[PDB]
Formats: sequence, C-alpha cells, structure tokens
Amino acid sequence: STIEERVKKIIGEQLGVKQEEVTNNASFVEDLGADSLDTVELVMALEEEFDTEIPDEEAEKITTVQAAIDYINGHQA
Amino acid sequence: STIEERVKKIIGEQLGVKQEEVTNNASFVEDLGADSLDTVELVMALEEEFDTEIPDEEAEKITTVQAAIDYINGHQA
Amino acid sequence: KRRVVVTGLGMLSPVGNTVESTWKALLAGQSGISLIDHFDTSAYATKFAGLVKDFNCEDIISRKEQRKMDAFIQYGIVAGVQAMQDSGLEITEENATRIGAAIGSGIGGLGLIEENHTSLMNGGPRKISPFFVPSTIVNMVAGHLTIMYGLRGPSISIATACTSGVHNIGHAARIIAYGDADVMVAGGAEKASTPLGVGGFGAARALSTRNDNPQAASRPWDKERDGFVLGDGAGMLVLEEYEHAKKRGAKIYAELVGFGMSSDAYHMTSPPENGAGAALAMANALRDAGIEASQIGYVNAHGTSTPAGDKAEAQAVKTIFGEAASRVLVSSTKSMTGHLLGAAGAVESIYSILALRDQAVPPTINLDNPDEGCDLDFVPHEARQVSGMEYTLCNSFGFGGTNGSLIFKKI
Amino acid sequence: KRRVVVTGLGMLSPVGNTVESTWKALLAGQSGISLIDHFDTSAYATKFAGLVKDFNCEDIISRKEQRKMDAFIQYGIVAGVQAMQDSGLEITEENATRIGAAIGSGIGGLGLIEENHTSLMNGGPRKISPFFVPSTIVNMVAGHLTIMYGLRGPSISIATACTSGVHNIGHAARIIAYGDADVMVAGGAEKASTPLGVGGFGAARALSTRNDNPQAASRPWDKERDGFVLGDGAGMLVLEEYEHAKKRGAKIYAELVGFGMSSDAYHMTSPPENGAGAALAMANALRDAGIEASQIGYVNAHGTSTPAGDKAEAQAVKTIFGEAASRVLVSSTKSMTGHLLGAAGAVESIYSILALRDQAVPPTINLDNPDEGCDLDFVPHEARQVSGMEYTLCNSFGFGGTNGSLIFKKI
Repeated sequence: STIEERVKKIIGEQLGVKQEEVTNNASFVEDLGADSLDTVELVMALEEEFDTEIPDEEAEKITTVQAAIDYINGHQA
Repeated sequence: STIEERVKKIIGEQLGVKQEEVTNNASFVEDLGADSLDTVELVMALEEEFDTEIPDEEAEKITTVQAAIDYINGHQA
Repeated sequence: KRRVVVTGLGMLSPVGNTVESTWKALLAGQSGISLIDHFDTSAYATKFAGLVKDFNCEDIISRKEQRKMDAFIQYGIVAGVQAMQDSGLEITEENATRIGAAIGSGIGGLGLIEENHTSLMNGGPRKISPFFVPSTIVNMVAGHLTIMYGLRGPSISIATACTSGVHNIGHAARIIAYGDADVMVAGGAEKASTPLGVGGFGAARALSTRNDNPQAASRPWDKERDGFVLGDGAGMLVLEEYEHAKKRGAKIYAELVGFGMSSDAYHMTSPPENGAGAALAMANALRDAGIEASQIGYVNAHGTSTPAGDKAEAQAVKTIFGEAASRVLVSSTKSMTGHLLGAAGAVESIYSILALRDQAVPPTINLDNPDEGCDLDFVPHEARQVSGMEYTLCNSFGFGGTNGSLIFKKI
Repeated sequence: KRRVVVTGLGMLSPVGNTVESTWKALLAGQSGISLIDHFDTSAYATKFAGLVKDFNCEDIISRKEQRKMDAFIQYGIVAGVQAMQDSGLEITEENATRIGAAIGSGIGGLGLIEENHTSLMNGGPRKISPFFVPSTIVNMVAGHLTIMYGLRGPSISIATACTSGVHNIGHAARIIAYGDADVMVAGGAEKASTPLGVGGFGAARALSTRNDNPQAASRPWDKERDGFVLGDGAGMLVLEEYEHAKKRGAKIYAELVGFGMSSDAYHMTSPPENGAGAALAMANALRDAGIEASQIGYVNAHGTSTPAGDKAEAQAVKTIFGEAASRVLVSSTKSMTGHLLGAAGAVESIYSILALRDQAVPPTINLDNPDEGCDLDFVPHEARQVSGMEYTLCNSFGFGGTNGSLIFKKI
C-alpha cells in the first residue's frame, strides 16, 4: 500500500503531525518537534510496521523522512 | 517418588516447617502456623507440583496434611 | 501558625468526570460499578469494577503524549488541570518557586507494565518502549503537572497503598504550614482495573465476586459483604496558605485543620479486632486540629466492604466518639464508587469538603442488613440533609498497614 | 525548635553489606560494578551493574517470608534491622506510638512483577501469587519493619524516583520536628538490576554500555562518560529528636539541620543548562539550616555520569557556592557504587554523615580527564583527609524531575 506512504503515515502518528507536514525533507527534531526518545520510539514503530531490525548504528542515521524512506526502500527484496 | 512424601515435602517448604512436624493429622492453620494467604499459596504449589487443577470449593476443604494427601491420591489414575 | 485552605477541586470518578457531576451522582445514590469489557474476564473470579466512563482527554493531552502515559497518569493530569483551573491561580516567575505538588498512587501504571513486559517476553529488550519507566512510575502525575504549569516548588509523591490520598494531601499541608510553599496541588490517581490488578487482588482473595449483581457488590457493614470492589479515577485539591488565598480573592471551599497518621504494626492476615491503629490516626488528627470528636458532624469512612475491616473500623469510631458515636454521621462512598486505592483518600477528601458546602451527606448504599454491632448511623440508602455542621473527618485505614485522617472545617 | 539527630545507620551496597565495610571500601576507591550473571544478558546493550554480593538474610528473614518479598524489600529490611540494632533503641508499649518510618523506593519490585506477569501470561490469573501485590509495592519495606519492631507512629513512603532517599529522610525529620514522632527509621531500597530494569533504562538510552570495562563505566564529569550505571542496595537512618536521644544516652552521628526541595518544571529530554532546580533545592536547604554555602566543607553530589546532567550539576554548585566553589570538596560515590536510584540519596546521606565523623571524603574514581568547565575539586582518584569540617551537603537531583538536599552538622 506504498512504503513511502506507509513510512509517512507512521512518522505522522508517532510525532503527532498532520500528513501535510510530513515532507520528504523534514527532519524529526528540527521540523516535526521530536525529542531524542521520540526518535527512538519512531524507529521502533518503523521496525514493527515493516518487520525488520534496524541496527543501532544505522538507526542513528535515520534523522529525516527521506532517510527513513530510503532505509526501508533498500531492505526489502 | 511417593505422592505422600511429595505432598509433605511441598507443605514443609511452603510453611517453613521441618519434615518431622508435617504429620498426617497436622492442620495448616492451627498446627503449622499458616495464615489464609499461606493456605492459598500452598494449594497453588500443590497444583504446580502435580500438574492438576484444584477448584475453589475443593481447595477450601484441604485444611490438613491428610486432606491434601487424600485429594492428590484420588485424582491421578 | 500558617493556616491551609482548599481553593480548587478536580476529580474523575466512576460516577462522573467532574467534581460537580460526581457529587450530584453520589448524593443521588448512583452506583458506578459495571462489568469490565476492555479485557477478557472469562478466567477471572471478579469481572467488574468502578470504571471511568467516556474519558476524553484529547483537548488536554495530545495523542502523542497519551502514548507515553499509563491511564492513571492521564486521570491524574486531567483532575489536576481541573483543580488548577478551578483555583484560578496565576503562576508567574515570581511565585513559581512557591507552588508545588504532592500527588501519589498505590499501584501506579500496571497497564503499561504489562504491555512492556509482554513486549519483552515476545521480542526481547529491544521491544521495550523508551518511555516505559516514565510512563508507569507513581510520581509522574506530579512530574507532568509541574511541567505543564511551570511549578518549581517542593514536589513529592507518597505511595502508601490505600492511604496514599490522605497522606499526600496531609503532607502538602505540612509543607505549606512549614513555609516551604504557599500553594500545593495534592491528591492521587489510580487505574488498577487491569489483568494484573484484578488478578492480583483476586489472588489475595480480597475482591467481591458478586458478578451477577455488580452494583450490589460493594456493601460496607452489610451482613452479605464479601470483599471490596476496584475503582478507577483521580482526585486533586489545590491547597493554599490562608493569607495568600485571601489576598488574591480565591474561592475557599474549606480549611484543612487536622492531619493524623499511625501504623497498625500487624499483618492484615491477623485480626484487626478493635481498630487501635485507625483510632490513633483519628485521635492524632483531632489533637492536631485542637477539637473534640463531638464537634465532627460527618465521617467519610474507609468502609471497603470487607468482613473484618468494616467491623474494626466501626470499633475505632466507637472508641474515638464515645457517647457521641450514636449521633455522628458515618458513610462509605465506596459503596458507589468502589475502592480507588491510592486515589480513594483524595476523592473522599473532596466529598468531605463538599459535604460542608452543601450541608448534605452521601449515603452508604446497599446497606440492607447491618451486622450485629454495626449500630452507628451509616446513612443507609439515601443522602442526609444536615445543618450547623462545621467539621468533617476523612479516613483512610490500612487494617494491616498505615492510617491517615484529615479534618476539614467550614469557611 | 525540635532538633533532629541521627542515632543509627544501616546499609547494603555494591561495595559492602554493612555500614563500616561499605565506608572502608569507598574510602579506598573500590568499585562494586561487575557483570550481571543472574539472567542472560546476551540481547541487552548493558550487561553490568552494581550488585549486592553474597547477600544472606536467612538469620533475619525466614525462607518462607523471603518468598513473599521482592529483593528490594529484603535489602530494605536488612538495612533497617542494622539501623535499629545500631541505634540501641528499646521499643515499649509506652513509646511505640512515637516511632515511625519513612522508607521509599523508585521502582519497587520489578523482579516479582516480572515473575507474576510471566505466570499470568503462561497460565492465566489463577497462577498469580496471592502475595503478588504485597511482595512488590514500595511501601512494604516500612510495612515489614513497623510490624517486626511494633512501630505505631506515622509511616509514609515517598516514591520520587532518584530523589526518594533524600525526600524520605527529609520528611522523617519534618515529622519529628513537627511533633508527630520522636523517632523515625528513614531511607530507601532498590533492586532494579532485572530484565525490565536494565532493559527499561536501556530503552531510554540512559545507561552506560561499556561492557568491556564495567568498573570504568561510571565516570562522573569525565569526558568519556556515556550514561549511568545501575546499582542495588539500601540505606537506613534512625532519626531522633535531640532531647530524646540524649536522655537515653544514644550514640549521635550527626544533626540533620537542613532540608530543601524543588522541581525542575522541564522534561529531561530538554537541556538542563544551568541547574536552576538543583540550585534552588540547595538554596532552600541552606536557608532551612540558617548557614551560608561557604560553611559546607563537602558535597556528596548526584553525579550520575551522564553527559548533560553532570555539567548542569557543576553549574548549580558554582551558582550556590560562588567564590567558595573552588574550595569546597565535591565527589560522586556513584563512581564506585553506581546509581542506587531511590536508595541513592539514602546511602549517600550515610556517606555524608560518616565524612563528618572521620574527617575524610570519598573520591570520584575514574575521573581521568574532566570536562572543560568541570574545574571544581571533584576529589579524583583518591580519598581526601580534611579537618575542621562541620557541615556536609547531600544532593539528589532529577535533571528533569524533583530535587532534594540535606545538610548534616557535626556533633
């Protein structure tokens, strides 16, 4: 049902922001009001939704909507 | 390894009394110092040791060592 | 001596989501107990509780922040917000260090402890939420309220099981009277109607099992009583130093004139008998207020609907009130709300305060046949209009734990 | 004004199972941190903690009663028994109502919450132990001690996370000073080194992960610090009204002269910056004691070995001590014991008391390279002999929570 759409949906409900605000270039901390524990909780929600395990060193690089999209992109097939 | 022996062992460790004191005629409350929650915990330990389910109405009749022996006796084969 | 008055009230209860709606339902004798339906109760010996109905905090707590809060934290915040708004207090940089909180709970966040432990058992430690600890510990109601209102004064959280409510209110007043604060938000919150709560109190054989008639299950001092009924909710009071309150033109519900404590020094598996611990807490409260028992018009009892505890409490009242025991009014609002555990003493302080304002006393419903020796006036069935009542007494008794009593005075 | 003195000490810590053995190990700079081995830590980012070694309570708590107690309750009881025996107090029917307890915990019984919930998930509510609730809630240390010694005075249990220890001790003194008691046993107990504890604080990214060198992990104010280290144990003090203590010929370790509290009113996910909340708690303690900061010789810091919190605490000390900040001694015994959470303030009060008795200050070990702007005397590496020291300050800071400070005075 589209991974980009699915990722933005997760980010939107996790950070409590409307879908209009979840742009590809938005950073979780600077743009969508997340704190450092919100970011941890968001990565976990992404892990749960896509049944994947994101290592700690890679999770730390997922700081924007695009990075989350690109990560879930290149870890399926 | 003998159900009578097994029952007395459970009663002894549950109520913190030496095996010499766990006589067939001993009552948990009057003789072995149990309170009403100790008796609940003791019946549960008997359920766990013999992999059986003791209903509430029958558990209330297990007040002495002999009653516990007789109950586990007539609920195996 | 710095006097302490009540300037704001907030409440969520099984019979109402505001102070006034709860108070009206209680005076009408309405039961808040109903069958649980938010988890499967098939294997549970007790299938009902006093639940907060139609709870909606979305205008106060965003859905993002709700996910970081067990239900009891959400209740406590909403009740605290009600109390702060009712007080009309304006917090500034100048007075922020003089305003604090004393808010507790008996069990805390059982719901989210279950959820995170289930996650741990199914997926290992990487499935535990980062908010697990702050979403569950008892001091987090005060934590969130102090941040929401910018409070910098003394903040504590007393967790003394069923007497947490009175202890937090009483020690909020001590802090004010000592001079460490001018205002304190105090109370308690509880949400124990969870698989671990109902199963845990049910494992201890402490709950009523009258699943066929849940609204008749809580019957303090009735011969057919068979254990207490769980209830959820929160009560919050805004306590204020008297001169501070008058200077700003606050509304003043009552004065808190007495606070007493004691310990039973016996396990609850041992016979309560005469209620000596409960009597000592009441006696200390009377001494602290400098009044005699005969001046108390109404006692909001503990009255949990437990066989031995209800009788021992009746003996404690007889001991303290002596000749006046036949005249004093006693009632248990737990007959309608169930036992709110750590929040019980908080909502019941509110009931004792509003009894002074309205000169009306809520009833003990379901008291169809009192026990032999339970010959006090328990206000059965129907609320009682009174006049000239100037002092009320609010009790929380552990009967195998700690005890607390508060005395409130009119105007 | 009723003065409050310390007449008994009891302690279990990662570096010793008595007061004197713990104190000797700390003065020698000994670390109590080691690899966890009581559960499989393979999936845990943090694999070590400060554990109580070779704990043996069989002479105090029968095996029957141990099964009804989470580990933190067992620690608290043993430390409390040590304190009562050290005080030499004789409890009678005449004085029993004048002796109480103020004993808390930050997390309570995580171990037995896990065990009972596992039982629930595998077998349903009939597998929950009847002792589940009394084996886990935080007020049960006070509950068991009041029953063991027949105490009937005021009993409370403050659960304010990492400041529970100082809050319980401070309010035990308030209760005595107010006149509600003449003696109080006060302190805290903690055992959070469980799958839910390590995983829960690890989920919040708050723990050090230096699994390769656990004894070097706790390094307050060191540039290489990376979070706090969990510790287990309990500290108990017997507080007594001064004239009561002298009349019975008690040993008197110190006088408790000051107690201050505050709230931060900010989430911990927000920058601590200047430590204004910690400074307010210290300032209130100084005002309460009626002394200036320049009279404090030693500060037992909070010093958890967290990046932002250690720096904010250093700013709070600079704010309070001003010109005297360069001269005052500051140290974190958490460098050796780890963070005992709700018991931290209790064992650290004991360290502050014994520093006055022995005129020696324990070090901050592992402080190899202090941060830029962490230029105070942190007593690195080795204990410091002192002379003429008359006042010590014991701090517990929430940095996103509540704050508490106690001031002790020699003789």
